[PDB]
Amino acid sequence: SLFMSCCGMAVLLGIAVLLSSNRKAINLRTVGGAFAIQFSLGAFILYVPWGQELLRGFSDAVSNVINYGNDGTSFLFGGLVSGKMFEVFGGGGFIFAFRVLPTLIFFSALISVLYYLGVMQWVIRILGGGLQKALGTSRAESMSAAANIFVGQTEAPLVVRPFVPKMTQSELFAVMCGGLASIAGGVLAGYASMGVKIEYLVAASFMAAPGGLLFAKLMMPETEKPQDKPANVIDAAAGGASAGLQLALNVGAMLIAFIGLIALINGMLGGIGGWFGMPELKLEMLLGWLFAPLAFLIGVPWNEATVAGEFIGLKTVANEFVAYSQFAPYLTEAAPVVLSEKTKAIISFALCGFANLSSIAILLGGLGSLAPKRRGDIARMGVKAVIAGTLSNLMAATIAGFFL
Amino acid sequence: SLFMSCCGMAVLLGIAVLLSSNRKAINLRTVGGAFAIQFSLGAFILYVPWGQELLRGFSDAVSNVINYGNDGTSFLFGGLVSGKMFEVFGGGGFIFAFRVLPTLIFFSALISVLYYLGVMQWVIRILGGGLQKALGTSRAESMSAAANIFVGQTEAPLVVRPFVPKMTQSELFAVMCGGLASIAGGVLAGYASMGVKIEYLVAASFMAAPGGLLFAKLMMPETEKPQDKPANVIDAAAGGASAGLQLALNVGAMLIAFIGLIALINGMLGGIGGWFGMPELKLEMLLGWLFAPLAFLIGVPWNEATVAGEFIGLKTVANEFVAYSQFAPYLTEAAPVVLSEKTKAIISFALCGFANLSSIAILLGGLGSLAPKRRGDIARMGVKAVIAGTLSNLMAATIAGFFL
Amino acid sequence: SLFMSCCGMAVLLGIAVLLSSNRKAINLRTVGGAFAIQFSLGAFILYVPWGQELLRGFSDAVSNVINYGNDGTSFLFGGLVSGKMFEVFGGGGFIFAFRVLPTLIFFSALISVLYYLGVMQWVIRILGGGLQKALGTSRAESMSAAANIFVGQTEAPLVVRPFVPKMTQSELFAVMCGGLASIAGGVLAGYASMGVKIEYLVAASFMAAPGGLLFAKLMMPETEKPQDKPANVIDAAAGGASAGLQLALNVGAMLIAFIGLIALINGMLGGIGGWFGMPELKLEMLLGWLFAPLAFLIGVPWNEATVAGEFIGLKTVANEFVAYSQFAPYLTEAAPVVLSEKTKAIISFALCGFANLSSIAILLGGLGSLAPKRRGDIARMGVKAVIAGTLSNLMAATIAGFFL
Ligand SMILES: CCCCCCCCCCO[C@@H]1O[C@H](CO)[C@@H](O[C@H]2O[C@H](CO)[C@@H](O)[C@H](O)[C@H]2O)[C@H](O)[C@H]1O
Ligand SMILES: CCCCCCCCCCO[C@@H]1O[C@H](CO)[C@@H](O[C@H]2O[C@H](CO)[C@@H](O)[C@H](O)[C@H]2O)[C@H](O)[C@H]1O
Ligand SMILES: CCCCCCCCCCO[C@@H]1O[C@H](CO)[C@@H](O[C@H]2O[C@H](CO)[C@@H](O)[C@H](O)[C@H]2O)[C@H](O)[C@H]1O
Ligand SMILES: Cc1cc2cn([C@@H]3O[C@H](CO)[C@@H](O)[C@H]3O)c(=O)nc2[nH]1
Ligand SMILES: Cc1cc2cn([C@@H]3O[C@H](CO)[C@@H](O)[C@H]3O)c(=O)nc2[nH]1
Ligand SMILES: Cc1cc2cn([C@@H]3O[C@H](CO)[C@@H](O)[C@H]3O)c(=O)nc2[nH]1
Ligand code: NA
Ligand code: NA
Ligand code: NA
Repeated sequence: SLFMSCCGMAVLLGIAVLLSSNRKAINLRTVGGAFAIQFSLGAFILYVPWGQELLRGFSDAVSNVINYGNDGTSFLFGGLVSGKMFEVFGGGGFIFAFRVLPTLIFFSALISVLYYLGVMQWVIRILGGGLQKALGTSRAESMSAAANIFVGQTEAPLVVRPFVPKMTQSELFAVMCGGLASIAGGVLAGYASMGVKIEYLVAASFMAAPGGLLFAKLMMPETEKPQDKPANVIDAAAGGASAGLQLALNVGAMLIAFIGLIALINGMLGGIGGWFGMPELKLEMLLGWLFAPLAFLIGVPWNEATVAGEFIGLKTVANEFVAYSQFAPYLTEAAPVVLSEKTKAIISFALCGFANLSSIAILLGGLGSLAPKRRGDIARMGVKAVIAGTLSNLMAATIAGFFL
Repeated sequence: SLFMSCCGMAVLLGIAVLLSSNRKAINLRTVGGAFAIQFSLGAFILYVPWGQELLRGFSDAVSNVINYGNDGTSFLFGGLVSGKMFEVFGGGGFIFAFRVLPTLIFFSALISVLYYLGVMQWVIRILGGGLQKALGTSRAESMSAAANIFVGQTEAPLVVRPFVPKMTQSELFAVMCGGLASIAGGVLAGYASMGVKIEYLVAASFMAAPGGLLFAKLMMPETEKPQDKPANVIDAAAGGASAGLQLALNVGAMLIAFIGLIALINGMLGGIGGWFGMPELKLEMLLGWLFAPLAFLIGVPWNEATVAGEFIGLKTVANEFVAYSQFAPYLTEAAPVVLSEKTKAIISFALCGFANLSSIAILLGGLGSLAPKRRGDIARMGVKAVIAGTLSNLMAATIAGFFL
Repeated sequence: SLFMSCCGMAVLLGIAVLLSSNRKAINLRTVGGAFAIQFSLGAFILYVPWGQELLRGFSDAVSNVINYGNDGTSFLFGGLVSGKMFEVFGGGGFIFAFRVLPTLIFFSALISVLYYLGVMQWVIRILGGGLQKALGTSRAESMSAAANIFVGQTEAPLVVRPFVPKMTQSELFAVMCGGLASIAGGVLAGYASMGVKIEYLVAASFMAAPGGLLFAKLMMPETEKPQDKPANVIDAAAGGASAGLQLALNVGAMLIAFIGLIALINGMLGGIGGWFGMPELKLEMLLGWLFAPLAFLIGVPWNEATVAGEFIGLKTVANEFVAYSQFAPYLTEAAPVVLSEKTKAIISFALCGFANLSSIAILLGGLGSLAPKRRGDIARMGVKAVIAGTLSNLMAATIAGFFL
């Protein structure tokens, strides 16, 4: 029952300790409090009545912003995003390119505006400040952790960019983990537009901040000593829109290519598998069979672990966007396999993160531009940081499944 | 009657003089002739029979080029831009992304071709030469003024780029005003494709050249002493297409974001306004209520000034493309408020310009790349240049409403 | 009969010799074997039973990869690329922007993956090695020739980039000719998706390698003495997708502009032609009338030479993508003029190449970045290289028509 979840949390903590750079340097206050905050934050908004109301209140607000932003894409694509599309194409009336991708543009513009006004910096300063005073983590790495709740892995360190070239290896590693453990506000609304429950996305986003620090300080404890704009609001919106556009195009091209490549792989796997009496062999089977124990460990029922392993595995070997794309049909009435509500929650939390191998190259570019003489350290800690970010997503999923 | 229009012209001239850097340095020949040309050009093509025939003749030619260019977008998007779209989606069958945006690509390619052949330089040399011999303005600032009739604010100074780093503050300010007072050939066909009368767009484009110089020399008189390629036509077209593409993507992303942001603002304004007994409070109401006296001053009837203020205000606080998008439904039979034909003309002329605050950042990049040591002067004169460009659009609207 | 084809081959060889930089320096082994290989390769896969089976076997494999890749674009555009589009828009249900362009993204990602795994380098090393041992051509120019069978003119020299800045003028010219005579794997599937027979595209791609070297060494014999990576496979796919995206956007913008410009030209040509009693005068008539002898020379029947000249001419004065776009309707049942199966083959082979004037500027950028001090030589040999690449396509067409 609930005992399998507590065992799951222990295993996840255990792996991090085994992969630590110095187990004797692990600050018990830091990693103890970081786990405590993530666990309590989960208990607050998923179990406690008042916390559930604040979560649904924030989520409904987010859901309202999405609809407002949809006026923009509705103007540009007209009837191609109207209700008439379902009367004609049925299920195929939902055009992903026009329904989901433009959201990345609107939310990038919005966040850019919220930065210009000082609203973003205000919230980050409060959250990031509360983390460092409770965990003993440094100022810069804590602000980046809090920033990662709302923005992406390359945008979050910008709030502390003059402190990045000289921050310690542990600090830099945590900054990397802050981004890998979390997502961004832009794609959050994208996944939400695909059918993923906003409550789960918002929750996993907030739990990423203490979770990211937790496994960063477990696997890479501090062994050193740390230290310590657009002309107007309309320009801010324009710059944000431009950034979101480029990003919308990149995601769209990636999805066309990756899904296409997966279709090619399955074709080959059918022929190769046929040589061993398994012509039905696909990539989903391999990933599901290999990640089933991992899915079972985080609280997924035995009879649903294999299907859950398909999505979690695909998120790891590729990215979370491709995973969500294959998981979204399981959230509709036309789902091939009806999953339990708890299993739907666990997958949503376990997928909610940028933790993948390809994110290392992205970290090298974005974070590396802030500190060009530190690209060596980033590439060195890349794989470990992905593992740490992965463990944070898995932990958040285990916690979510515990109180559900 | 016609007395309210002449008062409007006087007020617009008055504001420019009050905001001048030196009223005693204002050359009466320059500003007298510049206003005379703009006023006579208006009288010519909007009142005089022969001038109206030349205007409708040029406009029909422009309208033919658009249809020719539409063969390109029809090939690429097929039935999504056919008549069948209206039989299925009705009004929503008009997909803006495929109907309007591709025009920016075709016209950018065309203008690039017309530059390679020397056709553009020929027309500019004639118009720009006639301006300097009549106004006493310098060679470079006059050519840029004439160039701005056909191309954008960043492309126009390219015909005089080696003279830009060393031109006087008054010259540079005029070059800035030449672009802010005008639009570009690419978007002209875009606005035309949205329902805006081509005759008004062509007229306002030509009246921008003397109008831009007029308020540039009023607000910033000359107190100093002025001075004085693709391998083939197919490469020219390719480069122009590429530029138009990037530009089409930028405009599309901006519209999705800005319209989305406006929808968010209205949602908030409804809640905030509700605290003061005005739950129906929107951005259009604020802009309309605040720009109604300005609209009434340029010749809009009292009972139509508020609606006209919504579009003029939106053009100023954002850009003219967003304004035209909200004004285009008022040019159809399904218009929420039936406006007089004169009011439709005034709004079309008052909106026809790149005069907005966001254009300053664009001027800093484009025009600043031609003279990097002059970016300081550009940012300093930015706001004044926007005002000057705004006054030129308003003046052109007042004149247009006078002869109508 | 077959005598007209052999005369065609002789004329094509004759022109190259007349335009040679040194006829006395022409290596008879090189140009004799190069023609022999291209002729035998044609005889192998178009006439010989076993060769026809290997061709249809490879083509069916390519056709399977395309369908697999189409799962990506089907996910993104949903019902807009489904069969329902034909029930509603009929022929206009085929949306080029969503049917053809995304293929460029998937195949760029795939090729990028096949490079990371070492599969591409393996095949190139075998083919490129066989060429140099049989023709006596240098190592680097032979590998680039073999690489050009699968990738584009700017990507092919990358397999020998450290040898490019110091290769001889003849070597550099051959590298240029290798790209102009061939296409790329990405657009191959694009043209295939437009109705062009894959068998012809694959054949012309392979015949481009010896054909490119043939006319390179004829027109520019060697008079000097020659000499002699992404972190993971998922990053490779991502980078390839990104490159294909940018390329898909460029092609799309080019087609909108060029087709639009052609529509404008025809409008003007109708008015100009009307002055000489030819109001029906169009660009297709001019190109067809001017390229008819050339089409007749390569094996096109007298009563089909004019129509064939329209496409071949358009490919030369613009690019092969615009040509294929106007030729694709002639491959359907709704063709305005029913052409013989041999004529359809000849046009497909004669169009299958990047040989156009605009490709010189592309060569200056791509190939020039590998050797910035050699951009002078590239621009100097540009036109000659286009002619050489043109002759290779024409030769491949003559050969194809011979065995058909
Ligand atoms: C969707 C519509 C919603 C309604 C929104 C309307 C809000 C209007 C924005 C105006 O804000 C100002 O704009 C200036 C223009 O950029 C800025 O000046 C800046 O730039 C000037 C010149 O470029 C300089 O003179 C100034 O020093 C510098 O502050 C200035 O800071 C900024 O406060
Ligand atoms: C839609 C179809 C409509 C039909 C249009 C057909 C028109 C054909 C264009 C040819 O124009 C020439 O092309 C050359 C190729 O770039 C240029 O050479 C330029 O570049 C060469 C090499 O790159 C150099 O040798 C030359 O010196 C240099 O003039 C040359 O200037 C230019 O006049
Ligand atoms: C669509 C799904 C199909 C399933 C595909 C799954 C395949 C998984 C790819 C893993 O490959 C490895 O990834 C590492 C991560 O980049 C590379 O490390 C590289 O980068 C590391 C850190 O960034 C360094 O530590 C290493 O030295 C360096 O080899 C490494 O070379 C590469 O072999
Ligand atoms: C708004 C935003 C979306 C985004 C996506 N990514 C990367 O793209 C993948 C797909 O979502 C992620 O795994 C990341 O590796 C990123 O690095 N920053 C982002 N900001
Ligand atoms: C063809 C062309 C369209 C264009 C638009 N713009 C800017 O974008 C806004 C929207 O139209 C304008 O207000 C300008 O600030 C520009 O600077 N140059 C342009 N050329
Ligand atoms: C995959 C790929 C398509 C491509 C097209 N082009 C150029 O674009 C034109 C249209 O196809 C060609 O004539 C070439 O001049 C290129 O240079 N490289 C390419 N790679
Ligand atoms: Na983040
Ligand atoms: Na202009
Ligand atoms: Na090639």
